[PDB]
Amino acid sequence: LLKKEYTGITYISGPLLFVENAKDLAYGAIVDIKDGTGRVRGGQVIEVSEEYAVIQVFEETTGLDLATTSVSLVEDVARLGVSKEMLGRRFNGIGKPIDGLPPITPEKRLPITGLPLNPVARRKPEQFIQTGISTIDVMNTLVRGQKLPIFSGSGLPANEIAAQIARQATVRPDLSGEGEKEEPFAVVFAAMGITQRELSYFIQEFERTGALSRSVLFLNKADDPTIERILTPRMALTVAEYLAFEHDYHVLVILTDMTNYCEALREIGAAREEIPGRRGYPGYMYTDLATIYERAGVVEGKKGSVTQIPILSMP
Amino acid sequence: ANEIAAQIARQATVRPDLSGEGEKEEPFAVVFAAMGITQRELSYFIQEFERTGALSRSVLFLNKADDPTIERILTPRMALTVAEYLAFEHDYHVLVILTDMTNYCEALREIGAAREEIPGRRGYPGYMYTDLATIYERAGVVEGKKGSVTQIPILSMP
Amino acid sequence: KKEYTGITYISGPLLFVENAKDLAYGAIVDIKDGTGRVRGGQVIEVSEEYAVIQVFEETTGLDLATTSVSLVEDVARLGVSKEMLGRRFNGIGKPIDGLPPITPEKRLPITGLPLNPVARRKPEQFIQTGISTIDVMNTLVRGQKLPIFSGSGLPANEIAAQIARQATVRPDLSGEGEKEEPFAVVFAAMGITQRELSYFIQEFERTGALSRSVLFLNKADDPTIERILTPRMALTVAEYLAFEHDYHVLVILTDMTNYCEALREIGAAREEIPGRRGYPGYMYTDLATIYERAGVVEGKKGSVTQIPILSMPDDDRTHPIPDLTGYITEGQIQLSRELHRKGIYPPIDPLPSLSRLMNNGVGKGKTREDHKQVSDQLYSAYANGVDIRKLVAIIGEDALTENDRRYLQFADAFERFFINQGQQNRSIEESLQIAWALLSMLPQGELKRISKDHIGKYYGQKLEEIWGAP
Amino acid sequence: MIQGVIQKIAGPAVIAKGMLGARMYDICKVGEEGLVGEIIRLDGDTAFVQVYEDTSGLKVGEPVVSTGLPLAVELGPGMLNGIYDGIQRPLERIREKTGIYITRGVVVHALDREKKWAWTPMVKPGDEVRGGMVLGTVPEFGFTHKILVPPDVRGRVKEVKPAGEYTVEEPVVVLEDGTELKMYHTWPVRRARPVQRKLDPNTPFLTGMRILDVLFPVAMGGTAAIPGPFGSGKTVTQQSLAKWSNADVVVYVGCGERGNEMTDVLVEFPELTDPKTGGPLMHRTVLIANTSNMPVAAREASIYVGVTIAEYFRDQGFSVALMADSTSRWAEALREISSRLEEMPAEEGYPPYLAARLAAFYERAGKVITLGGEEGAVTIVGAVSPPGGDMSEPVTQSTLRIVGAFWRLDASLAFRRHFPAINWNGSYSLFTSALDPWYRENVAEDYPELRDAISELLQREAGLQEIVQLVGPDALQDAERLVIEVGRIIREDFLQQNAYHEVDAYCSMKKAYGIMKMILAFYKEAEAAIKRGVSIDEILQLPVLERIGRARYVSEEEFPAYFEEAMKEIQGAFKALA
Amino acid sequence: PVQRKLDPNTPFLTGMRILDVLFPVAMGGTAAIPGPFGSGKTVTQQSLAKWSNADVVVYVGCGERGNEMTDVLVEFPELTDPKTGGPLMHRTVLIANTSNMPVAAREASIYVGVTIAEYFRDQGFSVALMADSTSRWAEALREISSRLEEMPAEEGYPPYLAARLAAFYERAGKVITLGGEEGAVTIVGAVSP
Amino acid sequence: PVQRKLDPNTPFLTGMRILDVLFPVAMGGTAAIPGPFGSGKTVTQQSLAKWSNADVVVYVGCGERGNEMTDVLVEFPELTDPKTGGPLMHRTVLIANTSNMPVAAREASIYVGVTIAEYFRDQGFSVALMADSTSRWAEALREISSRLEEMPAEEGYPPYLAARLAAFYERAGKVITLGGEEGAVTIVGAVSP
Amino acid sequence: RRVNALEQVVIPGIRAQIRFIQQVLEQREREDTFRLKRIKGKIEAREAEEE
Ligand SMILES: Nc1ncnc2c1ncn2[C@@H]1O[C@H](COP(=O)(O)OP(=O)(O)O)[C@@H](O)[C@H]1O
Ligand SMILES: Nc1ncnc2c1ncn2[C@@H]1O[C@H](COP(=O)(O)OP(=O)(O)O)[C@@H](O)[C@H]1O
Ligand SMILES: Nc1ncnc2c1ncn2[C@@H]1O[C@H](COP(=O)(O)OP(=O)(O)O)[C@@H](O)[C@H]1O
Ligand SMILES: [Mg+2]
Ligand SMILES: [Mg+2]
Ligand SMILES: [Mg+2]
Repeated sequence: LLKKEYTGITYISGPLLFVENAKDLAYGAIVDIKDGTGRVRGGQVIEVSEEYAVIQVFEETTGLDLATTSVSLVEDVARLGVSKEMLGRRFNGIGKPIDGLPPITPEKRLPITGLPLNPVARRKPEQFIQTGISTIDVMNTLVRGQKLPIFSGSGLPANEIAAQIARQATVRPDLSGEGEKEEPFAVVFAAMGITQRELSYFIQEFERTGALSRSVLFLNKADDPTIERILTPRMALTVAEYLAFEHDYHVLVILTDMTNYCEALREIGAAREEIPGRRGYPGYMYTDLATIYERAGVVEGKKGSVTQIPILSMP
Repeated sequence: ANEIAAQIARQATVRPDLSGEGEKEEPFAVVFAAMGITQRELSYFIQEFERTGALSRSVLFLNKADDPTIERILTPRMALTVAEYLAFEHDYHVLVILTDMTNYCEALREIGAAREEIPGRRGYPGYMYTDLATIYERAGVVEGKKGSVTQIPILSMP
Repeated sequence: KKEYTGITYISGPLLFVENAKDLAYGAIVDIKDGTGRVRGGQVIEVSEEYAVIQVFEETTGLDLATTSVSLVEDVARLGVSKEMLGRRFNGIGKPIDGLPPITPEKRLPITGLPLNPVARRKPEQFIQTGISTIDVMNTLVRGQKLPIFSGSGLPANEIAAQIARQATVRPDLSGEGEKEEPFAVVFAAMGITQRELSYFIQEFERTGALSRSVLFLNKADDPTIERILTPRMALTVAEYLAFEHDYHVLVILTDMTNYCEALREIGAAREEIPGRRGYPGYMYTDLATIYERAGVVEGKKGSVTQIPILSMPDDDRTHPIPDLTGYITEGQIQLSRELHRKGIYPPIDPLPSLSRLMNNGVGKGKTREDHKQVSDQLYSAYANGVDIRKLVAIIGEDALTENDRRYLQFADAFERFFINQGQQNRSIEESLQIAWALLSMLPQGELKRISKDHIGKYYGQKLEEIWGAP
Repeated sequence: MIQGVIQKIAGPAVIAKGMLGARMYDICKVGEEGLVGEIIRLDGDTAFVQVYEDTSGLKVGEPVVSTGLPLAVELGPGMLNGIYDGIQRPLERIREKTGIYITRGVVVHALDREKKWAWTPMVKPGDEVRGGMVLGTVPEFGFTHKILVPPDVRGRVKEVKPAGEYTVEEPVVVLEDGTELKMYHTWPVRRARPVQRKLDPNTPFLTGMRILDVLFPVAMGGTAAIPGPFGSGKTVTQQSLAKWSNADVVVYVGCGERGNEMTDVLVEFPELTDPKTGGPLMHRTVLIANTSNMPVAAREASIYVGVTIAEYFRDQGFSVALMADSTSRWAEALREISSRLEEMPAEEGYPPYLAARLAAFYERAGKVITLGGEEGAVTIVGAVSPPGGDMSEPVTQSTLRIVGAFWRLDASLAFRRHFPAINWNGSYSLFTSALDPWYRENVAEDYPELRDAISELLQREAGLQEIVQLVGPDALQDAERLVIEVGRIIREDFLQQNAYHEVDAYCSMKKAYGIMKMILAFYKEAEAAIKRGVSIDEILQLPVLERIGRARYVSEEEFPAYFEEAMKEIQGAFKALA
Repeated sequence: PVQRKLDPNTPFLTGMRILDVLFPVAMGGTAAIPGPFGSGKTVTQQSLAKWSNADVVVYVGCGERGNEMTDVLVEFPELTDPKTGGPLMHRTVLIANTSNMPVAAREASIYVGVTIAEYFRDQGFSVALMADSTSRWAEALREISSRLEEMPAEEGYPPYLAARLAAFYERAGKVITLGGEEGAVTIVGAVSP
Repeated sequence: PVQRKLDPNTPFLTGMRILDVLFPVAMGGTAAIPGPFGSGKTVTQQSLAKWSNADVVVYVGCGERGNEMTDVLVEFPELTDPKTGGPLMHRTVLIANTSNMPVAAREASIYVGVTIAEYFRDQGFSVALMADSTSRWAEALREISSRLEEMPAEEGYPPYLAARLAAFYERAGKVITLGGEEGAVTIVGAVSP
Repeated sequence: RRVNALEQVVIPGIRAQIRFIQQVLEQREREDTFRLKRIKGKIEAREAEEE
């Protein structure tokens, strides 16, 4: 397929840049920005019009100039190439491998924003999960298809609790007489704004348990670009949905410290001069958070399930 | 508040015997201005005025809750124009009741925000003091004339 | 010489003039109208098509047909000389005492260059202000920035006048006696009214303190840009004197709250978005450019010392003007309203006041060797007596021990004699004598913070020296 | 290069036309005086440049020249024993040519261009060089400065200069491509230097301070925050870390402090002595000095320059300690810069990206394997100053989220003249679990359990405070008076240190282990005597209390004899008791 | 349109003791149930749907979870209508617009629900209307006004929010229909501050 | 213009114990009396107009009720001047600009009042000037500033408000007139926060 | 009893009220900043209607 470039840059200020004659850029498309030194940046179209098109850059705009910069189209919708071989791999939130191994061969390319589940196609979650904790299993019991976050403080050990729940989780089919087999279990771990001292703990715990052979890890570090923190949970949820609803896996998704996600969203929103909300946060957080949490559940006629355990620290 | 206003309108009278005049007075004429009123309160007011027999002396200006909002700008002005005309041209004693000035203030804030006016506190336009003053200060008594205007506005504190 | 007549817009304090690209940014201009009256102005923006001028005074008589603009000077400059001692100025360099204008030795920009941090040296000598609560417990060191925090009705102006009247250096206490050193006081009054202006004029001339002082006085009805320019001119004169004639100068700034509000309206008039609580976002840097012009320099015998004065808006110490001042200054002296209402003058409360460079200007070789321990003991004993006084109101006087009653009487006598000095001019020796007389009311051995060597030398004197004449 | 002319002047903001081709965030020289600034916005043929210094006197039409590079530092020989501002201007050389004032538009070089250095080549023609390898060595004070190829340069060596005297400007190695490598190179301050791999923390950063690196230790390559109020010791502890730590090179950063406080640091520091060799402490330290009246851009960029220099010294195989004084004053400059750019505030006036910048600054620390195949580390200690002691301000939460240690100071212990004044109840450390495989191999096998026993003894004293604040201290039972007295002994003889003493200023791990063993040997025997049944006052009078107290001031080389003597003495004294 | 509006004089039996005894609501009245998260607003509105004595129940889920609609779709076909013995789902109309559905459709669902409730009123039935949340409708209005670059009044909401809310609640009441019959509509709206 | 300003050394007697004893004001001094609605600002100012020892009283009704001016017009001709014995209204000048009058005339009333008060100063009298509300002047300035589309201050006021307030208050004081006589003007201004 | 009552009840409520009032005032200031930005944008847009 051919490629098309645009060189009519007219205005650069902060995270935004304007392209003059780009009338054939679709709304929400992914663009590829190249400067005079050959370094390549990414960006997304946030507004398109006859006079110009507005593109925000995924990282800083140092080194760009109006004389040599060019913008190239990549795809009309942000997509992720998924495969059944992603189990046991590690990725940096934007989708590139960071384990040193060769990249994967995608079976399909799915949109990362997803689609809403039809309420008719859903079914009731009814399968009880035994976690091994009395205060949970008796008084706050967890069901396959539930989204049950953990509200934590600063110095409290929420991560140890999450790891213990991941280790000890079982479904107990004998109480309902549902056979003996296990429909395969999987763990999708996404970390946004995590530090090395903490990430090493999860890595060592997964290695000691031996659960790394059936897990997919998306890692976004504190020095990574701020936009890549926004995209991190969406790709993890896309992979989890693909596995659960096309290969009948019972996946368990752990999102760590969504407070970092909310502060990143506040940064991105305040970078575009918008009307703020209750404490400077954007006024549209409810929809943005609903587009992440609502992707879990169970579907009629299918064996797979998605279970979410987000973690957030209360300020 | 509506029950108290209705009771006041029902029971109000002067006492010429205490002042030594010895005159027997005539009942107040009532001008009733409703702004964004609901059916639950409008029906109560109508039934109260029917039971007390004061409809034959009353002029009613009704702007219901499902009516367009911007009409609330005009209603107090016409109600007070009628009250002033009656009191200072035909020597009536006029009692004016305005149901809810909060709805009037919201209707004014809508226009003020549509015109990008400089706001005061809590987003209300800066000229709301003058606009409220052009309504309230139309009451009082006039030298050399028998009539009078009395106002009992009602408003809800948020 | 050259006049620009292309005026195209007048509204409030601003006017636009076309084809004026020859005017430098920040220059001073004269605005002339058809009646012959001449007004001042400052250029605030220069462009290819037009320039923007902020006008002093008012713009009543102006019109687009006959107004003309002429250049005065590209950079605001002040003529400095040693003749300025004994003169008064209106805040922009114009005399108001009726004497002929001075002849300048030099003309210097009013905005000053920063001091090189490798050129400074540590402050090590004190200034005798004549007030016991400042000299003894919160000593002012040559090169320190020690602001005074006051309220609304508190007498800050009287304290400022007393300090300017009584300030002196003590070379006899330093080393073997050293030598005489010149001293001067620079007074800047900003946003004062007519009553305070008359008070200052009478106070400085009724006692002969004018012969060693320079006064910059700015009224409340004067233009605000003059209020902006006043402290920079005061500091320019102070720096010139100190670092070109080896004077020891003392700068008093009468009210920095007026300066901060004036900066606020100036920023608002230039379409700038404010920061915290409506104040400009660059207020910290602007205040730092004023305070950090004081200090002492290696290789130089002169020094500059500052005593800023400000009034807390609603007694809120978290307000931005008191908040940012504490981040640049080296302590504070806080006046108390309760002491003022009890009739005590000056109402200096020793508990929240603090001097951070005190330890460098006390000790043997200067003042007296028992200064620091005496100050610490007085602070602790007063802190005890204050809460004993509140405990008395509930539990009664008879329920106390003997030591608590002695602490209560010590607090009463302290507030009666040490703080309430009135208009007296006390030397450091007299203040230390009174301090040791007050400590003698406490029994020996309870003076924990003082060594036995000084206790065996100074303890025991009775209060009769000041008790016989409070 | 791109050259233009001024079109509009309005405060610090300048609009220059004819600048087509200039890049964003480049450093430009504005006007005939040469004022520096940054390009913040591009629009057609015009560029918006924000000038650092005072702009009064500028005129329309003066030239604007773009250097074509962002904010960067010169890295090479000659940085040790130097004093710099926030943008790496040598203040000492500025003083020589200007006087007591800093005139605007002065031009100086960070590295001296005329000093001769002793070159010694290591590579030979025909060798292939990649980023990070060593080209040669140059002696500098007590160290040997390794000359590194820039990280972005690779090629094959064509010609090498022989050994001799050269300046930093003369090329020493020229590649086959034609690129000439000098003794120095430049690197942007806001971009992290690359490494091969980051290692785990497994070695302690020995501070020499008993409470700090016994109760709340920090590993090598870790991070720590030390908040406190005035008179709380913040400064003495920092300079004590500079004096006594095992770090090779110390970097001191002062962001917008008071002038008279920078005066103390600049005057006192040359007078200190390095305990390793007896030479000046200045021979291994670099200071960045900024006062409140310097331009806000330098104050904001002060810490990035320091961390870049620390990373450069880490890349040579050294161990570097970085001390950032009062990061709150850096946050104030960040707030001012954001206000001048008309950005939306969040929380207490701060820009919404404060936490991102703080995370990006603290994440540069750690122990790594350098590109040259050698290990190195950077340790960051950052001082915080809350406005009123409330740790609920945004900066303190933003710091608490990422640091591995938290040394909370308190002025209440300074009022009692107990130093170091560290609140041991509010402090914490996260490096204890990964450090004990080093402790029980290089200190003693019983060290961790002894430390937990000492911590338990400290905790039990704190649980009896609501007894003593109601009932008089002397009325308590024997079993409680004993733990109160042992808590006082811990507070006065172990958790207290004198930095001005000849031998007490620095304490080793063997000495501290001996003291802790001594105290526990006292405590166990006193407890056993308590069930034996004796007068408690006699225990509080026994001469072994002097052996407890005087163990601090014994020298390092003669400690073990004293320890053995006290070990036999406590047993002999408690056997002599009835 | 209607002929007349009448004063309500008969209770709306909800099946809960505290609501039916202490704070009753009439057959043509309106009620609001504000509360924090996890307080009981949805369980109270589904219990009203299950146990009330209305003839037709219209449920409007403006911007809420998708599992609750599945619960309603599954449980209701098996329950029994209290006053006619048939399945409970035969008298229920569901309008569902979940939280991850398009935002601008939240405004339309409220109007669609109230229009259907008004239509069943004209046939002489007694209709009960439940709105799961009006704060989501307010958020949709806020988002649209933000796109229009209008000046917000308070908290970011458009200044005409109160007029819309008053116009929605005013459609309730007991009326005499154009056909001469008698019908009534009750509106119960949940608020999520 | 005048010849010379003089220091204040003579009290302005008001007739109220707390103001005369605890918080005195001199003959050429200035004072401010702020407070919420219903605290007593107008009654205090009218008592000062009745009982003070000033030779001439000038009253400025800037943007307040008309009944307050009617009370002064009706009751003052019946009272007695304390220091002359004639009718009280013979020494009083009233400037009236009520709330429903045009907005732009509020500033003009203040300036007219202060100019008349200075004119009576030049004849050797001691004049007391009462401003009923200086906040309405600021509100009028804000209303005009809205129509000018200029940049506002902290609460929408124009930035030059403090300069106007300072220029109004500094017109008071005890002076030596151009004819050599002595006069004084004292200003008491109310604030309505 | 009074000491315990004050320490465990009276102070935290006052602290919570202070923390609530501070947030309300900060939100109002932020809204004011947004409005000032919009009016400055309109002012700059006005001058370009006919150059
Ligand atoms: N190890 C120590 N030995 C003796 N004194 C100490 C010690 N540590 C801190 N101090 C005291 O703490 C005080 C605080 O000094 P410094 O750290 O320089 O200023 P600040 O803490 O106010 O920034 C000093 O007066 C010093 O005497
Ligand atoms: N009447 C009730 N009886 C028992 N549990 C209830 C009742 N009302 C509410 N709950 C509990 O409240 C929880 C959720 O309340 P919900 O209706 O979701 O409130 P909201 O919709 O405001 O979040 C349910 O898990 C349920 O157990
Ligand atoms: N000195 C006083 N003696 C008696 N009543 C007073 C006094 N001062 C005020 N009041 C009462 O307080 C009310 C305050 O009204 P007013 O002063 O007219 O309004 P405002 O103070 O809001 O302008 C008056 O109705 C009056 O009855
Ligand atoms: Mg310090
Ligand atoms: Mg719900
Ligand atoms: Mg009044």
